[PDB]
Formats: sequence, structure tokens, C-alpha cells
Amino acid sequence: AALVPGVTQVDNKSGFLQKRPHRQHPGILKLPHVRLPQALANGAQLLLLGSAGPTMENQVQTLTSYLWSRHLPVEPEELQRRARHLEKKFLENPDLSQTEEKLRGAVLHALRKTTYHWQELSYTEGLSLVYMAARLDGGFAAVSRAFHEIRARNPAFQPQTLMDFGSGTGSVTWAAHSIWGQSLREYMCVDRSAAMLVLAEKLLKGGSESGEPYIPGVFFRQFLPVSPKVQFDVVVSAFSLSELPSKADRTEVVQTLWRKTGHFLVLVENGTKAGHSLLMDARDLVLKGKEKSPLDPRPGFVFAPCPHELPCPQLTNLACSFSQAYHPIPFSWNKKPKEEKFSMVILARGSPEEAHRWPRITQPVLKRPRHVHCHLCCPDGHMQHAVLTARRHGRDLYRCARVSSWGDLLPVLT
Amino acid sequence: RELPCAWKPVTYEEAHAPHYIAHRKGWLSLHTGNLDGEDHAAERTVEDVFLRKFMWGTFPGCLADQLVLKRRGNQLEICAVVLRQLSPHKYYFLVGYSETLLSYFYKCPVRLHLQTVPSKVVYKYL
Amino acid sequence: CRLPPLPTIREIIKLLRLQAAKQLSQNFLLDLRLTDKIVRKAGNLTNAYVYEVGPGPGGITRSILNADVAELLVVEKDTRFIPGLQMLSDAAPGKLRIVHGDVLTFKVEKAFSESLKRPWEDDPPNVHIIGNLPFSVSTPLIIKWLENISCRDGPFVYGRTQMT
RNA sequence: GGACCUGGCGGUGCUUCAUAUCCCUCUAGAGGAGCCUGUUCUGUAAUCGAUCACCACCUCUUGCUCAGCCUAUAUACCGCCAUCUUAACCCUGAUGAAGGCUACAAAGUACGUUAGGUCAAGGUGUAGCCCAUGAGGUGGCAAGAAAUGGGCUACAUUUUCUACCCCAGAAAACUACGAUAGCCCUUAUGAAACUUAAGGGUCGAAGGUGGAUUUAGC
Ligand SMILES: C[S@@+](CC[C@H](N)C(=O)[O-])C[C@H]1O[C@@H](n2cnc3c(N)ncnc32)[C@H](O)[C@@H]1O
Ligand code: SF4
Ligand SMILES: [Mg+2]
Repeated sequence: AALVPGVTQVDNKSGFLQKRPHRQHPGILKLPHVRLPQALANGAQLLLLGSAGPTMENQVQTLTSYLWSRHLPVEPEELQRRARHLEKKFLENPDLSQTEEKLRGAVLHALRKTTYHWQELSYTEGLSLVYMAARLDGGFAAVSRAFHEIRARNPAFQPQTLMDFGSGTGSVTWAAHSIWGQSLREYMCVDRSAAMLVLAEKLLKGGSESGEPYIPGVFFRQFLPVSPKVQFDVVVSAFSLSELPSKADRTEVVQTLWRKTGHFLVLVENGTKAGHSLLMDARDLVLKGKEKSPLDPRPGFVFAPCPHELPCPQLTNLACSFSQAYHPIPFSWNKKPKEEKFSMVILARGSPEEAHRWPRITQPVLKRPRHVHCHLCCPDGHMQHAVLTARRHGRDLYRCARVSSWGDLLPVLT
Repeated sequence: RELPCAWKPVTYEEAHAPHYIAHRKGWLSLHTGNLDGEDHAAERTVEDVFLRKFMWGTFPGCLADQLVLKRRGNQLEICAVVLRQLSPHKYYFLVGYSETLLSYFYKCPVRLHLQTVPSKVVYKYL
Repeated sequence: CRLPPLPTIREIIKLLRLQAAKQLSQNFLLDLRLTDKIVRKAGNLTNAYVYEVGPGPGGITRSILNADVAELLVVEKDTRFIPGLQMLSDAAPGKLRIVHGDVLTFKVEKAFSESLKRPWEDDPPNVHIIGNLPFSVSTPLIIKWLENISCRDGPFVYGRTQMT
């Protein structure tokens, strides 16, 4: 509990209260509506000029819904447990107490239900175009929010090396140039699908197979470089680890990315239970280092969004996601601004900068007459459902909560 | 064990779709309210909804197929299709009960026309 | 020292604007391990001044740069690899001097400082030439450099410069 | 190691063409005004937010009634929607992998899922504050500018007014055309009309045909 009525008070460092209004209190991390660069927008529209009819709207909606509702691959352990349970249940039933071979077939038939069919998506040129038109803006917005976290809290950071695993459309590269464009000199992009590499190159050349790149220093690769010697300043993986077919692949990929991380490792996934579980698996992997004597001996910690390194309090049943609003790319079906729901985790080398860490709001703040509802993940490792009022917590605390929003930090001490 | 190893009867009413109501199906409720110039359509609809809920709750698991609610004058005829699972004495008890209760709730001479079938009369498998 | 990745074959094809693997008309050593073997066979280059020729993608360039050379002079004839070599130069500040021109015609006697010129009778004068060039141009160069040794001019104004 | 079989080539190029959408052509509009929207930036102690809400100040107190609260929770169920998953026979090759057609015919025939939304209480619960998430009062708060995204009137002569419903008379580019622009007043409906709608008067603004692109069509 980071909020005890009457005890906890605002942390006034740099005199923000006296020298600044409350809407610009340090814990504000809200990003305005995200608009894509004109270059990327024109390139995407030019590349989809060939075929942007009614079929494309249906395909985009279907693909987006399929990606959003897709579950993690079911490992053999849970399938074995389910099979044993259903086998016992069928043995109990006199009608279904058939022979073993017949029984096993019925259990398999019922397991075809109550389980998710995970299928690898083979992204060809057509499916690459559909995924582009369906997720370019959303990925850009999510990655922009993730990077804005780092800047807003650490504006002295001037990266020179970026790597992107599962770089499908170049969204991470575009955001990184839009943000740290004056210090980055190389953009390593990795993708097993050749069609996406071609599409990203074409987009970077203004939607034309021949042109001059908007962003200099981009490298495109199909295989993940595996070597601890080459260490990047920032490593990013956006909506990529969910494509891997098994937990072992996620384990090895996350270990490699952490080994090749210099300052920051950013993981971004859909804001569902599956993505949250995947990101917590990656978090527990990185935090609980198992390498006996790695080349880089620096420790790691969670820079965002968690104010602690304990197991997540929401991983039992619930999730933890954030929202970023953005202006969708102009199309025959994109009119109104949208909201992207995504889960994120940033792991940084070294140790926490100070001990005055602040709670994170993990849910929309609800404003009501003379009180505010905030769901706060405390640095002690617990959630707190807080109703802030001026009389109980103080005028400054109440006003700071009044101006705060989803994904902000509440500046409290003791 | 591992993933690649792994990798409904309907009655005539149920089988046909809503775009066949005047082509293959008919209307379960039949009354003059919806005709041009006639009034009290909403009252008839509310009465119909209550009738269906009550009849399904007073004959649980007995109704094989949907009710047919007919209206002639102030008469109210509930032509129902039920099963032969319940005892006939209980059927007679419930028939008298429902007739009297609905007659006194709607202030009209209600009447009930059970038709028992051995089992659900399936048309297709969807 | 953090260096950019070695270009792959596909990047080379796109850089040469060939769009195919059949009009390459060149052979590239894109294994840093063999290049490190070569530079190992070139001797001990610590605090040495190297004059490299025919870098191309730059595997030999990277291998020499990992060794603690004092300054590495590159002569490249293609403008299309100068961007990659400039990125390498940015990665290693002050140890890479890229020059556009022919290796048959470049004048090395002015390239390095005059304090390295050691007498002929002494040991090799702390300057080294390393080269993985096309076989159609490596023979005129060795003939020319043999003539220079006979006259003790050109790259051998510094003394008995070793070649690899 | 020799010979052979099925292949796959997520294959690579060329000649022909059906080559429909999309091009081009044709026509029709629109794109430049004056209404709105959504965003951003700037600025506010505060919200250009639907009496209520917000900001700055104060007051009340066991009170209304063992009070009171349009508070949270469907991330409690239920339900209403929405997302995703759910062959046989007969011949040939020595009875090898394997293969099987000729028409004036030569073996071929047959329910679960969801940090989903929706209590702008469909219902049943669960928690919150209860000298303040309750009840009052006094002031203030009724922002400013671009942009880009798109639903919105005419620019006049094949025009406008009158008669008429197609054989008429006038006016015509500065007393020309045009406003669903502004202001005032009447009527309608309602307890209530700056609120909403309609009519009359006032007014007679831009507009002078708008390129790239670009919107439609059989
Ligand atoms: C669908 S994209 C996700 C969006 C993308 N990260 C972005 O920035 O918008 C993920 C990509 O990762 C690539 N990928 C999946 N598994 C991989 C693997 N094992 N090795 C290399 N790339 C892989 C796929 O080709 C896929 O295109
Ligand atoms: S901030 Fe807290 S609730 Fe959210 S993901 Fe991190 S540990 Fe979990
Ligand atoms: Mg107001």
C-alpha cells in the first residue's frame, strides 16, 4: 500500500509544485494522439493502391480479429493434464467407458474442443500487405509510447544502436527515427519472411522499388545474429514473440536478445492475457539470470512499467495492459481515431537509479464528484484500489490524481 | 499428447431460417392485431411473451416443440406439443391449473390443447 | 570496439544494383574468421601503420581494425562501398582513412608520416601492406611493387615494407 | 559405391494470348466560399463538461428516517451482443520403389474462448466513504489559432420574375445573379423558445467557375 490516508505526501523534488502547475507534475507520461509520418502514410497508400477494395476491408478485419484473439501455443504438459482428466471422467461414465483405443479417440475428439488450434501464419506477399494495412499504425503507436516512457523519465539517453526482432513493416525503425533521429546511426532489422523485408525496404524508399531511404543506416537480415560480442544500445521486439511455435523458442530468443542488450530491451505484445503471460515469462527469464559467467556482468532490472521486481500481482487471473490513442491511416474503412491496447515491459541493464520509485496506474482512472478511482501497482509488489479524496489524502495528492491518466506515475513518498 | 496428434438434431422450425417465415414456416402466434386498421398489437405481443414464458416454466422439459397461440374472438387457444415422459395425471393437473390461471389473469376463456409425441420430431442435423 | 555488421551477399547485390546473383563478376570473402587468420599471418601489427588494398565489403578491414593498428589507410575503387567503409570509420574514430582511387596509381610515399622512414639495412619499417584483391589486378601490382623495391621508392621509401 | 523411382522445385525466365477491375477515352460532378466535426499546440486555480460537473474559499455533525451517497465491481455472476477454434475394387511392371490413356479407342470402373463492450442498475450479489465519496453556501470557471480528415449553397443567359404548364411579356453582369450568411419581428409546439422549427422584413457578403490530383458509372 503506497497510499495511506493522511501519511503519504507528494514527493516534491525539483520544486515542481512551486515552480510548475499540477497538470505537468513529473509523473505525467500521457502521449497525445499519435499521427504517422507523411512519408510512411503516402508509401503505404501507394503500395496498397493496386488493390484496396471491399475485399481488403474484410481481410483486414478478419486478420486483426484473429491476431487479437490468438492464444499461446498449448504445451504438451497442459494437454497431458487435460487428457488425463477427461480420460478419468470418461471412465467414470458407464456409457463412455469404452475400450482403450476407442476411449482415447473420444478423448482426442473432445480435446479438439476445449483447446485452441495454434497454426503458424505463413506470411506471403498478399498476407504481408494485409498485415501491413492492418497493424502498421497500431504497432507504430505502441512502440512510440514505449519509447516515450524512456525519454520522459531518462531524457539524457542518446542511443546509437538499435535492433528489432521480427521487424515486419519497419514500425519500430520509423518510431526510433521520429524520436532519436539525431543520434541513431544503425537500425538492425530481423525477419524470417522475405516478403516483409521487401515491403519494409519499399516503404523506406517511398513506396517505390527504386528510391532513396528516408532513414539512413538500416540493415535487413533474415536470421537472428547470435553472438554476445555484438551488443546494441536498444533492442526491441514488438508483437513478435507470439509468432514463435513453442516456449523453448521464446526462451532462447529472449536470452539472445538480453545477451545482445546494452542499455534497454523493450518487449511489446497485444493487451490480452496471452501477451501479458508471454511478457511475464520473458521478465522472469531475464530477471532470474541463469548464465554462470556471461560476458556482460551488469545486472538487470525493470525500468518500466513495474515499480518492482517481484512476481506480478495480476498474473493469477487478470492482465496488465496500457492504451495509446492514434489516428488511423486514411483508407476506405479508417475514419475515426482508434485506441491500441498493448502490454509492454522494459528491462534495463544495471540497477534502479534511486529508491524513490513511484506506483504505476494500470487501469483507466475514473473521475467522480470529489473523488478519483485509481488502480495502482505499488513498489512493494501489490495492487491497491485507491479512492483519492482531497480531505483524506490532501489537496495536492487529490489534484495530482485528478490530472493523471492511464499509464501514469503517481508521485508519492513514504 | 502433442498438438498435431489432435490436429445436432433440429426440428422443422429450428431447421429453417428467419427469411422463410412466410415461405416454408408459418407464424406461431396468429391474431388480428397486426392487420391494417386493427389495434392493440403491442398488448397481444406482451400477452404472447408472458404466455410462452409461463407455459415453458409450468411444463419444464415436457414441451417438445414451440407453442401455437390462436385467438378467435376472445378465445385463447394454446396448442402445445409435449412428450410422453410425464405421468398423465400430472398432465391433467397442469392442464386444469394453467387453463384456470390464464383465464383469470387475462379475463378471457383460455383453453389448452396438449399433443403428446413419443420424442422430438427431428427434421435435419445442423 | 563496436563495429557495424559485415554486409551479407544480398546487401552486396543491392548495393551494386545488380538484382541477381549471376552478374556479380566478383568473389567476396565474407568470413571474418579466415580474414583474422590472414591478418594473423600478416605478423604483429600492434601500433603499426597498415596500407590495405581492395577492401570491398571489408572483412579484411574489420580483421585488421580489431588488431591494434595505429592507423589504417584504405584505397577503394568503387564508390558503392565507400558508404560502408565510412560507417566503419565512424565506428572506429581515427583508425580508418578511406581514399577513392586506383591502387595501381595511388602514391603511398606521401601517405604516412616521414618519421617512420627507417634505413634499408634495419628491420621492416613498422609499415605493412595487406591485400585481398581481384586476381586480374594483383599481378600488375606485385610487378609494380617489385620494380619499386628495386628502385627503393614508392611504398618502400619507408624501408623494407612487408606485404601480405 | 553402381543403377533406378517418386518428386518437390514456396523455383527461374521467354512466345502466344482470354486480359475482366485499374489505366486511357466519354459524361457527370466536386475540389476556391461561408456551416460543423476530431485532433493537436498555446493558456487558465479551473471542464469552450452534461440544475449537476470543475477551481478558490468557507460552514454543517450525530445528522433523515439505526442516516446518506448517479460510488467501484458484468476485472462478481446471469443474460444481450461481439472475438477466435471446431475411400473401394480390378489390371500392369517377373507381385521393386511405382504405374493405369488413344472414341475407326489399346485396362480402367466406382461447445469451449475473452484483463471484450453493454447498469446511460435486464436481474442476484460483492465491496467503498459515512466531522465527508454526505448536505449546504459565497465567488470564479462559459478559453485562443492553424492544420489536416472528411457529411454541408451558389457562382448565373440552356439564366431570373410573372402568366402558363412548353407559340407569351419583361429584367439582364453593378438599381445583374446568389446565401439553408448575419440581424429584427410574427406563427407552430411545449410550463418554459437565445434554446427547436416555419414564415415575413432587413441584408444583397464571399462567389466570378475551382489545377495536381480526383469522385461516380454500364
Ligand atoms: C508479424 S511481425 C510482428 C510485428 C512487427 N514486430 C512490427 O514491428 O510491426 C513478427 C515477425 O517476426 C518474424 N519471425 C517469427 N519467428 C521468427 C524467427 N524464429 N526468426 C526470425 N524471424 C521470425 C516473422 O517473419 C514475422 O513477420
Ligand atoms: S505494473 Fe504491476 S500489474 Fe502491471 S504488469 Fe507490472 S507488476 Fe504487473
Ligand atoms: Mg461551462
